[PDB]
Amino acid sequence: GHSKMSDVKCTSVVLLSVLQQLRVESSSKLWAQCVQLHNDILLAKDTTEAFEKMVSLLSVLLSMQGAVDINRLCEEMLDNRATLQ
Repeated sequence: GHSKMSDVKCTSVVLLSVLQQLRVESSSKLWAQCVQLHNDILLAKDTTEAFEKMVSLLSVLLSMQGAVDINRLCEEMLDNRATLQ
């Protein structure tokens, strides 16, 4: 679809918990939509264009599934970005 496998081998429980907390399907892009987007923060161009991606997942998930822990991943991967700049 979009280039290749954006590293969808369940990196960090900080995504995964918040998906399995509801009803996520491995089979449905939704699983991967979070798993890969984590990396794509630290692998973003810059700071601003990193968290710009994460602020576009929490709203997509919580609309479909109403998760709670969705800010945990953000305040991890944003801070692991900021340490690099």
